[PDB]
Amino acid sequence: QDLPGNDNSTATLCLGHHAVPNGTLVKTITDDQIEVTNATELVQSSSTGKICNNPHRILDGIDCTLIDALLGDPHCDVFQNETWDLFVERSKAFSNCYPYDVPDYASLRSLVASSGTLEFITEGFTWTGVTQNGGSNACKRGPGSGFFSRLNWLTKSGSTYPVLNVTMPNNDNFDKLYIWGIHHPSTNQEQTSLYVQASGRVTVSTRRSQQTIIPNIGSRPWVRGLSSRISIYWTIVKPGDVLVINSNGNLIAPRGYFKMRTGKSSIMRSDAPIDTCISECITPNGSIPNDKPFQNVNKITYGACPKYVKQNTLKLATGMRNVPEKQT
Amino acid sequence: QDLPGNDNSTATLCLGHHAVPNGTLVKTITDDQIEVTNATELVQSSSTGKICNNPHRILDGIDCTLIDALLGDPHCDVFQNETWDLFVERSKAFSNCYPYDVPDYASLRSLVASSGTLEFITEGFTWTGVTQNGGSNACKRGPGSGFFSRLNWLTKSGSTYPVLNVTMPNNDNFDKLYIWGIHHPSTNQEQTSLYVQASGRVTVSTRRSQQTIIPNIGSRPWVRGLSSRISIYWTIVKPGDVLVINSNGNLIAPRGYFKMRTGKSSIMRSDAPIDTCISECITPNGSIPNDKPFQNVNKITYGACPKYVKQNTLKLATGMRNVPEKQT
Amino acid sequence: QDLPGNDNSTATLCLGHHAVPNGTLVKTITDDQIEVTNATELVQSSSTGKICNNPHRILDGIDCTLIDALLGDPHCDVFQNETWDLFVERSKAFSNCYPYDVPDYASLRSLVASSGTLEFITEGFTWTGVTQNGGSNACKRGPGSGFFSRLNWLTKSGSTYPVLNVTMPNNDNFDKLYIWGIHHPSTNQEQTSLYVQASGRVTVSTRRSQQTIIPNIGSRPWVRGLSSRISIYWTIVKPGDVLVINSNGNLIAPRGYFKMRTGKSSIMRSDAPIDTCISECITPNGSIPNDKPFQNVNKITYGACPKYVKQNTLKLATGMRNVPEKQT
Amino acid sequence: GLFGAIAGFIENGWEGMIDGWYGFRHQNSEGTGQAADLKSTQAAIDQINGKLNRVIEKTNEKFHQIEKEFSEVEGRIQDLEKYVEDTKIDLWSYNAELLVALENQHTIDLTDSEMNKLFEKTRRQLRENAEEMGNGCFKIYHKCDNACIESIRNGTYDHDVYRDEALNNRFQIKG
Amino acid sequence: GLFGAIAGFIENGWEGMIDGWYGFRHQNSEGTGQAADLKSTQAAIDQINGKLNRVIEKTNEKFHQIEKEFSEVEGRIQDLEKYVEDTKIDLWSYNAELLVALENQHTIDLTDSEMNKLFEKTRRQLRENAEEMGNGCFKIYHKCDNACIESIRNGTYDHDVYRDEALNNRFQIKG
Amino acid sequence: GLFGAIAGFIENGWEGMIDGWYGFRHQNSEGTGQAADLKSTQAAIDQINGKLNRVIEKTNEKFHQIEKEFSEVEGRIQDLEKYVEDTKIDLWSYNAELLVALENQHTIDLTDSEMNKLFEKTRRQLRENAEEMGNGCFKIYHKCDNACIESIRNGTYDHDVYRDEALNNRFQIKG
Ligand SMILES: *[C@@H]1O[C@H](CO)[C@@H](O[C@@H]2O[C@H](CO)[C@@H](O[C@@H]3O[C@H](CO)[C@@H](O)[C@H](O)[C@@H]3O)[C@H](O)[C@H]2NC(C)=O)[C@H](O)[C@H]1NC(C)=O
Ligand SMILES: *[C@@H]1O[C@H](CO)[C@@H](O[C@@H]2O[C@H](CO)[C@@H](O[C@@H]3O[C@H](CO)[C@@H](O)[C@H](O)[C@@H]3O)[C@H](O)[C@H]2NC(C)=O)[C@H](O)[C@H]1NC(C)=O
Ligand SMILES: *[C@@H]1O[C@H](CO)[C@@H](O[C@@H]2O[C@H](CO)[C@@H](O[C@@H]3O[C@H](CO)[C@@H](O)[C@H](O)[C@@H]3O)[C@H](O)[C@H]2NC(C)=O)[C@H](O)[C@H]1NC(C)=O
Ligand SMILES: CO[C@]1(C(=O)O)C[C@H](O)[C@@H](NC(C)=O)[C@H]([C@H](O)[C@H](O)CO)O1
Ligand SMILES: CO[C@]1(C(=O)O)C[C@H](O)[C@@H](NC(C)=O)[C@H]([C@H](O)[C@H](O)CO)O1
Ligand SMILES: CO[C@]1(C(=O)O)C[C@H](O)[C@@H](NC(C)=O)[C@H]([C@H](O)[C@H](O)CO)O1
Ligand SMILES: CO[C@]1(C(=O)O)C[C@H](O)[C@@H](NC(C)=O)[C@H]([C@H](O)[C@H](O)CO)O1
Ligand SMILES: CO[C@]1(C(=O)O)C[C@H](O)[C@@H](NC(C)=O)[C@H]([C@H](O)[C@H](O)CO)O1
Ligand SMILES: CO[C@]1(C(=O)O)C[C@H](O)[C@@H](NC(C)=O)[C@H]([C@H](O)[C@H](O)CO)O1
Ligand SMILES: *[C@@H]1O[C@H](CO)[C@@H](O)[C@H](O)[C@H]1NC(C)=O
Ligand SMILES: *[C@@H]1O[C@H](CO)[C@@H](O)[C@H](O)[C@H]1NC(C)=O
Ligand SMILES: *[C@@H]1O[C@H](CO)[C@@H](O)[C@H](O)[C@H]1NC(C)=O
Ligand SMILES: *[C@@H]1O[C@H](CO)[C@@H](O)[C@H](O)[C@H]1NC(C)=O
Ligand SMILES: *[C@@H]1O[C@H](CO)[C@@H](O)[C@H](O)[C@H]1NC(C)=O
Ligand SMILES: *[C@@H]1O[C@H](CO)[C@@H](O)[C@H](O)[C@H]1NC(C)=O
Ligand SMILES: *[C@@H]1O[C@H](CO)[C@@H](O)[C@H](O)[C@H]1NC(C)=O
Ligand SMILES: *[C@@H]1O[C@H](CO)[C@@H](O)[C@H](O)[C@H]1NC(C)=O
Ligand SMILES: *[C@@H]1O[C@H](CO)[C@@H](O)[C@H](O)[C@H]1NC(C)=O
Ligand SMILES: *[C@@H]1O[C@H](CO)[C@@H](O)[C@H](O)[C@H]1NC(C)=O
Ligand SMILES: *[C@@H]1O[C@H](CO)[C@@H](O)[C@H](O)[C@H]1NC(C)=O
Ligand SMILES: *[C@@H]1O[C@H](CO)[C@@H](O)[C@H](O)[C@H]1NC(C)=O
Repeated sequence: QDLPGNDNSTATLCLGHHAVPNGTLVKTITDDQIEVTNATELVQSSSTGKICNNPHRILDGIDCTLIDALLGDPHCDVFQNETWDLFVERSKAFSNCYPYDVPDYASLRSLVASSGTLEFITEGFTWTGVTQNGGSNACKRGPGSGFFSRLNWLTKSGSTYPVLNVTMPNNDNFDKLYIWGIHHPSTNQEQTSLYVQASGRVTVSTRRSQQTIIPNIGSRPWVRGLSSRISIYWTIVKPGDVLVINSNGNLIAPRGYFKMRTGKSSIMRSDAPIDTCISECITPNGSIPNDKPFQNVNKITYGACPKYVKQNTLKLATGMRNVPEKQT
Repeated sequence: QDLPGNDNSTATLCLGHHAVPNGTLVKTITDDQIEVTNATELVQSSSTGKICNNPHRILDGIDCTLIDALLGDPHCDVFQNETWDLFVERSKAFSNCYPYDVPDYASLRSLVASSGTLEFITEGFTWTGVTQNGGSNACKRGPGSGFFSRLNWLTKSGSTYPVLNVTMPNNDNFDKLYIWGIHHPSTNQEQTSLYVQASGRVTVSTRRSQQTIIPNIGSRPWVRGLSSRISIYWTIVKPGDVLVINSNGNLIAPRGYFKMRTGKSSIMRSDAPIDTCISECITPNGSIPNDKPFQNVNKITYGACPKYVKQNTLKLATGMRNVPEKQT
Repeated sequence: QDLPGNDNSTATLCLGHHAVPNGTLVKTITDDQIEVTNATELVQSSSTGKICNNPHRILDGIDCTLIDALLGDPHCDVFQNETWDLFVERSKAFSNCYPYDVPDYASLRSLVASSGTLEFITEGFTWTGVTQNGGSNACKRGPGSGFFSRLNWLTKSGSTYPVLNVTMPNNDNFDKLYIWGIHHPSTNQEQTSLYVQASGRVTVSTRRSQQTIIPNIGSRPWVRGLSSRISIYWTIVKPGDVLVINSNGNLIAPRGYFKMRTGKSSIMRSDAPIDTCISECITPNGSIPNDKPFQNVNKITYGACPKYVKQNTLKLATGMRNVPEKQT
Repeated sequence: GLFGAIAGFIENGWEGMIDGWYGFRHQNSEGTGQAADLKSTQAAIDQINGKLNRVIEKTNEKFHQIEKEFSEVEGRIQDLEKYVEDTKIDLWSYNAELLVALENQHTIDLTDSEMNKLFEKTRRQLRENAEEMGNGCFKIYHKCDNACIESIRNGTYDHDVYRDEALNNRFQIKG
Repeated sequence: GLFGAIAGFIENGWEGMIDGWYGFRHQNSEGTGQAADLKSTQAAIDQINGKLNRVIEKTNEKFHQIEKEFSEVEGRIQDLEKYVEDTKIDLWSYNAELLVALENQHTIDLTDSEMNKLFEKTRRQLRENAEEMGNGCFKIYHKCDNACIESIRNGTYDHDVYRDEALNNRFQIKG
Repeated sequence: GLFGAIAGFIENGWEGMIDGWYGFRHQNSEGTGQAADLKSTQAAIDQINGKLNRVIEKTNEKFHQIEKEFSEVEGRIQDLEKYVEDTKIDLWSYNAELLVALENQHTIDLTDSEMNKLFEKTRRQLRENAEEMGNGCFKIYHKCDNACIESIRNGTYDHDVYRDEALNNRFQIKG
């Protein structure tokens, strides 16, 4: 074939792989620190500190909780008919109207918070034989006395409080949320002065349900000059059903209905600053990037967020084992 | 050996593996579509559309909810003492007797639904001084007025409704569920006509517990000619304990006890047809085969069922990688 | 080069691995019984049968439930101001004082159980116009009549029970838990004999909340000679808030406050013997060693315990496959 | 996959092989022939069935559970009912998705392994009489008729019988 | 397992080897002997301990939790309490069962790997002086006394020292 | 790892190789040289990206959930709310921790595999012309200039061209 290759020598070929001077330690099935060429972090552990105002509709509650925005505390009149994807409540919020309590505050806050709208429709209730629009100096609206914008305090007319028995049909094709309440007097004297009967009673019903609440007289702690209280209740009325309000004293009546919807709204307690940026994931600590699969910033989240994990770092190896050639 | 074994030929032997013209794509740790020879589906995604009536005992509620079957709506008298592994409630069910409400409907439905029996024992309660067996035209039993078969409406006798104070010992070795209730009149007039006292009261107690409910007068929405309502309550009496019913007006009294048991019974809302076949897993969409480990038919299941998963397909490779030799 | 000199021969070197005569079967991805050289158990399935009294502070309730220790049943006076990491309640515990019921027994037991202290501070409430320290023969303290050590039964003085309206400020920097209650008479006669008014009323409030409970007259089952009952309620008062107790009859008044704390305390129902040993994990079946990662002893645990698993054995292979010389 | 035989040094599969998963094609004195290897075919099949059977192991049964569909709005307790179920479903869904990923990845490396094991096993048996052409075929340096090819296949080939013929053919030549 | 040495080309284990997990048996003109290989024994042992220690890593501690045993029938809230716990237990049970499956499968392939690595390492060291008999034994084609066998075992064998002796014995013969 | 090439028979990596993950260093008649192998570098990189992309697959989105922070003490319902979340967090934390362990273990065996595959591939191609020095280097028994080293690297080396030269150099010698 070929002729005399006078020289017959050899060659050496060595296969091998890279190594890096630096390198990163990662956990394994068999080791918990083994050094690889490179790795990537899968736990997001820092927030920007600011709630980005985009893409969800953030409504800053300023110094209103959602329930005071709902009831219509004078200072919260700014939120009438407002809407949100996320309502942010602030630690600085305060109520500043008639002292009230809400038996299941936690469910009414939830229920409005995910409906996502404070859209109110006033309805033509006719209260015959009682004085409408009562107010208090603890709920100052402007210079004068006032009360919650969405409720109507009824007191006697002259020398009588009749048995009110009114009805409002749900003729539309959506559910109607009605907020109403009852006034708890401090003294039996107060009771008879305002509502004549020495024992009031409120019964609010639909074809499906009924609540009867009787007021409770007694002194509570002075709050804004008052020892009386009003407790708030709610009734959802389905399409085709009918609300019947029947009372004989102490009724704080509804002025109409909030309309309910179904969506992705929720509420979040946070003093983080809202800022202009687009971020999908919101944490009470501020928005965080959802590029990584897990996060350790907060177990409270809203939006497309990484799954909260107790670990603050988890490195995924993206390279071979680092076996360098120098000493250390 | 031989002698000069001269036949200098060679042979070629090639090892290899099969391949299929078709092939199936499956997900991997490193790829999400890699083609293998064959795979098998692990998500059950279709129902037969029919609830098989075997092996569990399906009781079709027809147009009765379980609570109306329990209380004894005339139209549901069919279910007296009935039993089930799964009670199916239908969207068409309707109540057709005295308008009632059950304060924790959801727990009473649960509690009866897993007891699995409507077995009722009538007990010898003696109501002295009141008229028994009241009925209403809204609960027509046959041509006449009627009421729930398992409850006993007591009204005045002549000019008096005494303080009823009766007792029933649990002397047997099982728990006794008692269903009782109270009648809420529409008018104070109605109250006094029926129960004489202007304010009734029902107190039902055991050595361990007590409930006192006072009725609530007022008009509710006209339902079957009525604005009155009755609310239903329940008391479980343990072996060795004792029931004491004490009332002074408005009591809808128990006629005895339902007996309680412990088993695998539950209830399911479904308009699926019951059919004759044997299937272990029931979904409101109908039975599904539990051969696969996961299912995407419905998160509501009863019986031996695959685990509900959001995925509708997950293919498990059952063959090597498909590397075709052309593809035909 | 190297010069053989004379010998001409070969050698045989065989590589191989150990095998053991015995061997253990373990589960795999592809097999569910494959035999390996050795394995280790990961499910802890046995208890010692005794609750070790170290390192947590076990308080044996002997024949007191935590609520009776809290209220001050005479027989439980042993526990006054006691503290615990784990309160153990025994099946033999019994109450032996005035028949009472607690509307949300389950939350009050929880709330005290994790506070972990029965530390009580007596406060200077002044009840003017009523007789203090009422007791009953059903709560014998020594030879005489008695009542719960931490509550104060008020009855009329002479011919009057005034409207009590007292207040106690939370001026300290911790929350105060107040336990109070109401007495439910058997007869209207009993009501007027003790509290003069034919209808009592208790309203306990803070700036944040209010409860008004009205008593309920009627006979309950004879328990320790009595058909009356008292129901227990609780009010936590935050630093800076104020308690106002206002009543007009039937009040069982607080003698001061329990102080609340936050820690690792909890309660456990167990008849296991407490013994002297150190064990971190406690199960109602007795302590168990937390060396293994999973346990099948009980789903109820307290302390550093393995995760409860339905499996009772899971063997982790710690050796190669066993391929023996003869058999197995 | 990990061993680099399938879709590796063995360029592609044989759609023609219908009688088994792994096997031999040969070209010899009497012509060309194909034949499935049933031992490795059974080895791969048994592991994939074992794996399969563990995954079809017992649907556990559940009876009365919690409500998962509601028609009225209730708030706190209903939000928790819904939240318990939704986090249960996402956890089981994560489980199903990771289970088939691990499983499938392993089935590809396992079947790759078996291919490579049959190759190694045949290599070892031919000893000094064949050379690897590097594409999964051996060049046998001696006359090997159909009975010879059948002894390599059924594992009874005696290399010694052909060692001098092979070593001559293979090396000596002219270098 | 994946490498096919254990319960593979190495027919079976040696119950007699009590001094290590992997090792050698030889028969030369001086005698026969056995000896464990401690490097691969330690390699397999260290990985299995590493694996073991990660699994015995911290039982987390929990204090006040929810009630999990009830004596009265309550309905809605008690059904949820029971359903939270039962779905927690099934999820942790699934986790324990999958964890030991993956783990065990890996421990068998890992120990198989080490067997095969010791084999490869010895193969490479003997260079042109030995042939693989295909059952995990090499045939050394030169006189190798007990010190020679010790040098293969302790990794200091110089193949060059015996290469001409071996190549002669191995090839030349008569073909 | 499982194949024993990386941190195995290949003693250590080359910090100097900046142009790829795997490669060749050679010394021939024309001098010394280094060069990355881009096919296996891309093979390892593509699998690690595939793996990476599956793990960064969709954060699911959740909107109204349950409260997870409370300021007053409530007892039964609040204990359950807290217990639902704490068991959810431990289950997701277990998942994250096991996922990176399995993943990382696999990435090390995978990159070990690719190293070994490139080695095997080069072995097969050199046929009877080179011997394995056992440290990942082959000794080529014939004159192989830079173009020759380039043909082994780009996979076009024809062993036949040098087989007699090599077989002579390799065996004959004097034994
Ligand atoms: C029932 O008892 C409570 C507690 O003792 C009484 O409440 C206290 O009533 C006084 C007089 O109205 C309140 O005085 C007010 O103090 C504020 C400063 O905080 C001052 O600005 C007002 O002008 C007034 O002086 C006091 O705050 C209030 N304390 C509490 C804790 O509520 C209540 O008056 C008693 N009711 C009856 C009918 O006896
Ligand atoms: C309190 O106010 C409510 C609401 O206005 C009154 O309810 C209504 O009462 C009338 C007269 O009984 C009911 O009329 C009947 O309706 C049925 C169906 O249309 C019809 O068949 C009868 O011929 C009659 O018209 C009406 O349905 C009912 N509406 C509602 C929503 O309940 C109630 O009577 C008032 N009560 C008192 C004591 O003032
Ligand atoms: C309302 O009805 C209940 C049930 O009939 C009456 O309860 C029972 O009352 C009697 C008389 O006080 C109790 O008797 C006592 O029992 C103890 C234990 O055996 C014994 O030492 C006494 O000598 C006497 O026999 C009986 O236990 C009690 N039973 C129950 C179940 O509570 C109640 O008295 C009635 N109340 C009125 C005002 O009519
Ligand atoms: C203290 O004086 C006031 C107040 O609140 O300013 C005056 C106010 O006009 C009056 N409003 C009505 C409708 O009567 C209100 C109630 O009497 C009191 O709130 C009952 O609790 O009391
Ligand atoms: C409207 O007439 C009826 C009715 O329902 O048919 C007549 C019926 O005999 C009567 N039953 C009794 C026991 O009194 C009932 C009640 O008075 C009414 O339901 C109170 O709500 O009213
Ligand atoms: C039955 O006699 C007693 C008792 O219990 O021993 C006498 C006891 O001194 C008396 N205590 C007071 C403060 O009045 C108590 C109540 O009247 C009764 O418990 C009301 O339920 O009744
Ligand atoms: C009475 O109100 C409720 C209840 O049980 O609390 C409300 C609940 O949202 C609704 N759920 C669904 C899916 O419709 C349910 C059924 O109507 C009822 O259980 C049929 O038995 O009724
Ligand atoms: C008062 O009723 C209850 C409660 O706590 O609500 C009912 C509950 O089913 C029961 N649980 C068990 C396991 O027995 C419990 C204990 O008896 C009590 O907590 C002992 O402290 O009592
Ligand atoms: C009214 O009491 C509660 C409630 O909602 O039931 C108690 C609850 O512990 C508290 N939670 C926190 C984190 O503060 C909450 C907020 O104050 C309120 O929701 C603000 O809207 O208030
Ligand atoms: C480390 O890995 C990440 C993810 O694969 C990649 O973006 C990064 O560039 C890698 N680092 C280097 C130096 O290649
Ligand atoms: C709120 O919206 C309703 C519906 O359009 C409207 O009629 C009402 O007047 C609005 N009120 C305010 C204050 O915006
Ligand atoms: C996020 O917020 C919580 C509560 O406000 C805090 O404890 C936590 O440490 C914060 N973490 C980060 C990364 O901001
Ligand atoms: C595909 O896999 C399933 C499960 O192993 C099996 O039943 C089916 O027969 C396989 N298909 C073929 C063509 O072998
Ligand atoms: C229901 O079963 C009980 C117990 O045997 C029986 O006494 C009762 O009469 C039965 N009633 C009906 C309607 O079946
Ligand atoms: C099952 O039923 C639910 C609700 O009825 C429906 O949304 C779902 O799509 C159905 N799925 C199948 C496979 O029938
Ligand atoms: C079996 O494994 C366990 C855990 O590795 C170990 O403690 C035990 O000693 C092993 N058994 C033997 C005989 O080595
Ligand atoms: C309980 O502790 C408080 C606080 O030191 C003390 O004042 C009180 O007297 C103690 N009572 C008993 C019975 O130990
Ligand atoms: C632990 O206790 C429970 C309930 O007391 C019992 O059913 C269980 O079998 C016991 N298990 C052990 C290992 O003691
Ligand atoms: C192997 O093949 C040869 C030729 O067909 C035959 O003689 C021999 O007996 C076969 N052995 C087995 C075990 O099939
Ligand atoms: C290897 O074995 C030979 C013969 O026993 C001995 O001379 C040599 O020093 C040994 N080397 C080591 C490192 O043990
Ligand atoms: C391989 O290398 C040789 C020498 O550089 C060259 O002639 C040949 O064309 C190369 N082939 C490829 C595909 O690069």
